[PDB]
Amino acid sequence: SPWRLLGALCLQRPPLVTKPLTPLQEEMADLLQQIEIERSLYSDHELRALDEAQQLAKKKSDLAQDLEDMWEQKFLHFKLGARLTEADKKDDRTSLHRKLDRNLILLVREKLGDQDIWMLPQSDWQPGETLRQTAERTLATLSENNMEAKFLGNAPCGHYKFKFLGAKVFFFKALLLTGDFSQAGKKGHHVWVSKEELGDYLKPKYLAQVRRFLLDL
Amino acid sequence: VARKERGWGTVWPSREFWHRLRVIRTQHHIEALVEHRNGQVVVSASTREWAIKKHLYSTRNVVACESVGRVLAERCLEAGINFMVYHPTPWEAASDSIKRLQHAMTEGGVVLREPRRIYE
Amino acid sequence: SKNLGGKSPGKRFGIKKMEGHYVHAGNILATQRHFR
Amino acid sequence: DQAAKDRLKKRIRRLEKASQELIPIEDFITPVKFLNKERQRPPVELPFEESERRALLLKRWSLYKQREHEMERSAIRSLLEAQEEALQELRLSSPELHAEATKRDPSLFPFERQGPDYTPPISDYQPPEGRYQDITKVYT
Amino acid sequence: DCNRALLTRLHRQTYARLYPVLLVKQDGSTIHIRYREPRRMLTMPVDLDSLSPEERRARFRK
Amino acid sequence: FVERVPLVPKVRRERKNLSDIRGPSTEATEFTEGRFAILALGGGYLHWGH
Amino acid sequence: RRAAPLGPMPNEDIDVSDLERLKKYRSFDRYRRRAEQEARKPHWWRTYREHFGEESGPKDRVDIGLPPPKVSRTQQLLERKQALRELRANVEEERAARLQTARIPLEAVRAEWERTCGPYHKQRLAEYCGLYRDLFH
Amino acid sequence: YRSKPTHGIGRYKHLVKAQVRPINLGTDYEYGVLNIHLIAYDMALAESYAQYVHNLCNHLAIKVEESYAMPTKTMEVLQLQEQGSKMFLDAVLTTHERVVQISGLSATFAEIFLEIIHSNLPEGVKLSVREHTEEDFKGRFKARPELEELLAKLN
RNA sequence: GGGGUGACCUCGGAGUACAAAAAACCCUCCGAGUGAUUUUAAUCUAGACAAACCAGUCAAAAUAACCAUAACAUCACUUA
Ligand SMILES: [Mg+2]
Ligand SMILES: [Mg+2]
Ligand SMILES: [Mg+2]
Ligand SMILES: [Mg+2]
Ligand SMILES: [Mg+2]
Ligand SMILES: [Mg+2]
Ligand SMILES: [Mg+2]
Repeated sequence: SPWRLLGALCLQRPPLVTKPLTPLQEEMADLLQQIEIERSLYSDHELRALDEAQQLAKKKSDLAQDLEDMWEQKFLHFKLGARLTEADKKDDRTSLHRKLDRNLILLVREKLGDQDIWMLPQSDWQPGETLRQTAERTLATLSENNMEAKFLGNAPCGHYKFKFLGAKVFFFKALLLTGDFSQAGKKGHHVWVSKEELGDYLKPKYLAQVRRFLLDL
Repeated sequence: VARKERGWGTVWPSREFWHRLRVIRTQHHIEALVEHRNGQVVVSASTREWAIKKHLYSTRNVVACESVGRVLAERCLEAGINFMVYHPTPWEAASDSIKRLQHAMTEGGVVLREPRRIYE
Repeated sequence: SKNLGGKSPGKRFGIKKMEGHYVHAGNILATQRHFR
Repeated sequence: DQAAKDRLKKRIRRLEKASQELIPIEDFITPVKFLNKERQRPPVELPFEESERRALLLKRWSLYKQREHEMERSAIRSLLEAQEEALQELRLSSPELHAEATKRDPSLFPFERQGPDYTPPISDYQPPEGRYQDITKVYT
Repeated sequence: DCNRALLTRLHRQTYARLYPVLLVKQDGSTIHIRYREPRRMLTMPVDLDSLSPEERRARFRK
Repeated sequence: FVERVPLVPKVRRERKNLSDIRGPSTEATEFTEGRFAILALGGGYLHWGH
Repeated sequence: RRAAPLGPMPNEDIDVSDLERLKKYRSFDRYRRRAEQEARKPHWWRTYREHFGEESGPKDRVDIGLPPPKVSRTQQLLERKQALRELRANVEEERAARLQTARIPLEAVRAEWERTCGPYHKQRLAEYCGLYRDLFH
Repeated sequence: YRSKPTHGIGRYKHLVKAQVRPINLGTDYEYGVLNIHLIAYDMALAESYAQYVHNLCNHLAIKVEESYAMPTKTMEVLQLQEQGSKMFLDAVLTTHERVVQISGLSATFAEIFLEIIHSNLPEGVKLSVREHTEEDFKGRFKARPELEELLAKLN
C-alpha cells in the first residue's frame, strides 16, 4: 500500500480590536464601576474641587472645573481611528484589515486537473524534510511575500487521511506577527475569513472539520 | 445518673454525652441528626425529605437551615428529648445559618448543654 | 573527660495494665513521654 | 598586595553569606496619603430596589460565568481530543516524525505577546514630541 | 473571549478614585486605563526611538 | 581517584560496629553494566592504601 | 519478628511516590467526613464498636407488619419535579429567601412527614427505646 | 506492636513531605519551569488576568510553582510644550507586572495553553512566556552596591 | 585500669540498651543551676505510678468564685 504525506499551514491573524460587550456585561461593568466609586476613599481631583467649592462659598460671604472643561474640549477635538473598516467597503474580502474584532484565517483557491477544491494551503515534502520546516517553506514560497509567522508547537494540530493507495494531510497552526503582502492585485485568490464564512465556503468533509481544532471565540 | 462517656480529650469532638446534635451541610441539602452515644440516629430532619422539600425553596440557604432547625426542635419535643450537646467547629459556630439554627432549636424548647451527671 | 551528664535513671515510661486486666477507678493504665 | 586581597575576598564572602530579601512592592502597601480622606467620605444609602436589582444581576452573572467556563472547557476538550487523534495517527503512520514532533522547538523561549486595543492604529499618525524618565525608587 | 478577565475592580480597602482614561501610544491605538486625575485622554510621546540623524530630521521638519 | 578523608570529616566518633563485616553482603551483589568483577569471598575493611 | 496483615491495610491503596500530583483535601470538614465514613466500616482489627456493643453487628430483623404502599415511582418523581419547578418559578419566594424572612407551615410539614416517612422514624425510635426488644425480642 | 499484624497502622509520614533544569528526552519533552509575565498599566486588570491564568492552570492540573508580583515601574511623561524649548510634566504611568511560575508542560499542551491565553488576552496587557533563569530570579531582589564596588576594586 | 598530675562528683534528652521495665564504664553527643507573659493557677479526698528509705508523680467525686459549656498557668526539644 503506497502512502503519500502532505503538510498544511493554518495561519491565524488575531483580532486587532476588542469585541463589543453583551448587555449583561455592560450592566456588570456599570455595577462594578458604581461599587468601586462607592468603596473608594477619595481622589485628589474631587478633593481639591470640593475644597475650592467650599472656600469660595465661605469667602463670598466673608480651577478643577476649568481643568475638567479643558480636558473635555481636548477629548472632543481629538478624533480616534474608525473601528469599522469593513462596513464602508463591503466589497474587499481579501484584505488583511477586513475584520478587527475576530481572528481570521487564509484560504487559497486552486483548480487542479481532476479536482476544483477551495483548499487550505498545503505542501509536499521529501522524507528528508521536517513538517515544521515544510510549513515554513510553504509560507515562504507560496505566499509570495515577506510575512512573519509565529509557530506555536512542533506537534501537528490536525490529521486527515483519505484512501483511493492512501494519502495523509497534517495541519499545523501558526500565528501571524506582521504581514507585508506584496502584489495584492494578483489572480491568486487568497481570502481572509472568520469561522462563519469558513463554514459557508468550505465544501469538503475533510476540510469541514477544521472547526474541530480551530477556536470559535 | 447514667454513665456518660468521659474520656478521649485528645480527639474531637468529645463523646461525653447522651444525645448529640450533628449538622451536615452538603452543597445541596442540610441534614440535622440527633445521635445517641452508640452512633444510631434517634431523630433526624433532612431537606431531602419531601415535607420540607416541597414547602421550601433553595434547601441550602440560611432560611432552610433555620427551617430544618425548627422542624428538628419540634420532632425532638415530640420524641421526648429535651437535652443534647452541639460541638461545632470554630468556623461553623460563627456562621449565620448555624447561629439561626441554634436559636430556632432553643426557641422550640430543645435546650443544649446536657445536664451534669449525678455522682459523675 | 569531655562527655558529662550522660548519667540519668530511666523514668519507667511504659504500659502498666495490659488488655484484659480488670482495673478500678484511678488506676494508671500507662505512662508515656510522648503520645504513644 | 596579598593581605589586601585577603581582606577583599573575606569581605566578599561575608557579603555573600548575607540575606537576599526582595523589593517591597508599592502596590500591596498603602501610602500615608490615604489616612486623611477616610473621615470625609460620605456613605451611599443604597436603596432597596437597587439592592434587589444588584442581587439579581449577581445571580445572572454567576450563571453566565458558569456557562462561559463550561463552553470554554468544552472547546479545550475538543482541541485536546483532536490533538490526541492527530498524535496517534502520526504514531501509527511513522515513528520518526512522531519522535521529532513530540519535542519543543528552540524558537519558543522568548514568547512575547500583546493584546488587542480599543481602536485600530491610525495610519500616518505622529506623536508630537516628548521625553521619558523613570522615577522609580531604589532599595538596598 | 477578550472580555473574559476584564470585568473586575480594585479588590483593596484603602484606595483613591480611578477614572477610565483613554491612553493613546505612538501607534494610533487607544486603551482604557484606570487612572486618577480624570483627564479624558492621555498621549504617549517619543523622543528616543531613532538615532541622531532621524532626530535632526524630525527637528528640521517640525 | 578516591579521597582518603571525605570532604566533610565525621567529627563525632562512632563505635566499631563489626556487623558491617559479619554476615553476607546484601548490596552490590549483582552486575550493573560490566561483564567482569572482583568478588569478595570474605569480610574486611578497605582503606586508602587498598 | 514481623507478621502479615490479616486483610487490607488502611492507607495502602494510594501511591506513596509522586505525592504532588495527588489531590488533597484542604478542609478539616472534608477530612472529618472521610474519617467518620471510614470508622463505620467493619475492620479486621480490634475496634471500638466490637468492644462497646454494636449489638451483634448486622441482624436480620423479622418484619411482622403491613407491606409498604405500592406507589408509581415515575409518576411520583414527575409530580414532585413539577411542584418544585412551580415553586421555583415564583419571585416572592426568592425575595423572601434572599431577605432571610420566610416561615414554614410546620403543621403541613408534620402531616406530610407522618404520611410519607413518619412510620420509619417511629420504627427507629421504638427500636432505640427498646419496644421491639421487649415485645417480640 | 512490631510483631503484631496491625503494625504500622499509624504510619503517616510517607503520605506528606514537609522537611529545576529542563528534562528533555526527545519524546517526553517536559522542560523546566516557565515564567508567564503579564504587564499592564492597569493594576486591576493585571491582577485580574493573573488570577484568571492561575485558576486556569489549577484547573488544567499544571503545577504552579509560584504566583508573585514584580516591583512597579513608575515612568514620568514629559511632553514638549507648544512653541518648543520646554518639557512639562503631563502625567505618571505606574506599570505593574504579575508573574505566574509553572513547573511542567509538554509540547502539545503548551501549544494549547498559549492558544487559550492569547485568545483570552484582554486589552492593554503584554504577555511574555519565558524560561525562569538567573537574571529573572535576581530581578526581584535588591541592589548589591558593596558587592559591585568590591568587584570593581578587585578588577 | 597503682597512686600523683589531669578530669569528674548533682539533674534532664538521644545512642550503648533494635520490641514491657531496669541496666555500667575516666563510653559517644546535647544541655540545666532559668528567662518571658498573664489565664496568679484553692481546699478536701477514692484509687493508682514509681521507689531500699528519704523523696518524687498522677488523679475521679465533693466543696467557694468566675462562662452559668474550661480553669492541667503557657512558651523556650519541657524533659532538667
Ligand atoms: Mg541515659
Ligand atoms: Mg543509672
Ligand atoms: Mg422518587
Ligand atoms: Mg594497670
Ligand atoms: Mg587535681
Ligand atoms: Mg510497682
Ligand atoms: Mg472534679
